Amino acid sequence: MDFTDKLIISRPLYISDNADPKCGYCNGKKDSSHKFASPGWSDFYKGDEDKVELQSSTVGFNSELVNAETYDKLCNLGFRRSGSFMYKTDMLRNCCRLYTIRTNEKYLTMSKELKTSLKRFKKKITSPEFKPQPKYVSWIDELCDYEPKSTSFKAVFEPAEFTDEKYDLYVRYQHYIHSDEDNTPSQFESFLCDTPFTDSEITGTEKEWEQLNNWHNLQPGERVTKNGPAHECYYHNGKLIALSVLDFLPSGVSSVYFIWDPDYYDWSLGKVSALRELALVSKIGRPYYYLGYYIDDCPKMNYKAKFGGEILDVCNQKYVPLSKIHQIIKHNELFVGLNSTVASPDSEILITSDKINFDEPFINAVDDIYGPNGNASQNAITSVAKLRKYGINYSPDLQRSIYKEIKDVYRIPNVVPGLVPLMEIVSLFESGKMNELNNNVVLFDTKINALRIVRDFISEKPEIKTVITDVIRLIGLDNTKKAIIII
Ligand SMILES: [Zn+2]
Repeated sequence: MDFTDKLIISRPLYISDNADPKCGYCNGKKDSSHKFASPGWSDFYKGDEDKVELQSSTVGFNSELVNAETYDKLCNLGFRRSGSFMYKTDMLRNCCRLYTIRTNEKYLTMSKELKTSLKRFKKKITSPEFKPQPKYVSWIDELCDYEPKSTSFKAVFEPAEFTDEKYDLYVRYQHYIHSDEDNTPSQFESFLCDTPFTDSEITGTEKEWEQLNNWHNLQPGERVTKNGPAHECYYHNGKLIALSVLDFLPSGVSSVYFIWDPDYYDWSLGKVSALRELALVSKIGRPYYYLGYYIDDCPKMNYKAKFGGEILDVCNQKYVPLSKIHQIIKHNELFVGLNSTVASPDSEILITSDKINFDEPFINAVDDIYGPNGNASQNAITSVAKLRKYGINYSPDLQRSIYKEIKDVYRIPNVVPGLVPLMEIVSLFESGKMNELNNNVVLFDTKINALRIVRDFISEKPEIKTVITDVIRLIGLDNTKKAIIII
């Protein structure tokens, strides 16, 4: 068994509680105009907005082992890792609308602000002896010329490993952004070190890191072999002044976190590091730079739009340029795309089985599907009843409203945007496609205390079949065929 090709995960969890105080983006505080997922839900509560208590809710699973290609797939399904825990919000029920965003130098429109940050950076690290090139095609070539020649500033990629020096910088940065507690060594280790990736992706080789540390001099068409997690340490005269935590993916680079020395506030290291990482993505010849989640009404997350790009529509599993939809998500709405030329949807969009083209006209179909008189809930309730014959232990969500009006952690709601709809899970069973799990999916069976390959899925116990089906809802059938699920 080739553990380098496996996604080893624990059973999924759905965790929900009051957004005041669980949500650190909004603290549970919204105007009525930003409170609900769609106009139809706003209308449902018109004049009664005060009776809803906003919840913050996530779904996900802990990973023991994941490779970079698989984490790339997870990012492009809307997940992010928090240490080893792969999670996403419930976009229908969450207080805040979180969208996965990605960009690149093509989408980037260098603003006066951003140009100033690089101009000041060049000055801080460059000697007057520095002799500029006669011309530069682009800011990237300029950066790649002067930065490696600096004698006072050096950046170094290395394995994503704990050191006391990195931890002390983290506590100083966190105190400064007002996390004066909840910063133990163990919390820093879990969050930014001790990753779930393969040994080769963590440690690499001396030559692989050397190659990555000369990325400034890569020529068009060359690549780097690095995949997996990394730390980029910034040194000013040998002192650690910033730390970027980055995941290298086949499709690009994901920013996990960035910390810097509060004494260096005048260096605008948040903007400079983002630009350096956009240059890096371009130089290593990969297509995307992933800044995590975008929230339109949160300043601490909507700054990511300064770097341009596109937003994931998790219901269609396709990205739409942010410029095309910003106007209709600026009141915290859920967007579900539907091309203007296609019939009104009597159902959640099919994810396992045509595909939306955002370059043709489209509307937001959110209320047709997920609104108070949308079809999703009734389709899901019927599907729960159909899944009983297969030994799937789901329960119908019979409440009129998706919102809490004035807890089993293994129970996922019937309807969650971007999870495989229950109606489609039914189709997988009826067509025989669930039997494709046989000889593929593996369990770490905690009662036996051993790995075993599933050989007859439909004969497994209901508790096991229900867990496997929820993993399929989260990551899809094909990805579950390479999973090891701990049960
Ligand atoms: Zn919130």
